[PDB]
Amino acid sequence: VIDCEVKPGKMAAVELTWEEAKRLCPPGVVAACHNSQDSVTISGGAQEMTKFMAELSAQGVTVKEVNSNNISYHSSFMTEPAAYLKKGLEKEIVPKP
Repeated sequence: VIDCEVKPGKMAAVELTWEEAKRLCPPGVVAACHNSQDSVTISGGAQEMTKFMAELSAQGVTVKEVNSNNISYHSSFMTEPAAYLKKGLEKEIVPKP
């Protein structure tokens, strides 16, 4: 995560439902984790995320930002790091059931 120059990103746990978040998220910002019945983590780029925060705060919705060290985990931005991790861990992690 650190070594690669991943573009700055953010995350936050919004109160939208899973289907609502999936329908309402524009390109560039996605849902990272399905916390509970009414809590979903949205992660994405800094500018698009800030726009999402303004839009959600405009209507009636509770949005809480999570300290992710300015990294948008579980998104398309993690394509390059994940492959690196695979190459990093292929020679270390023995496969077990």
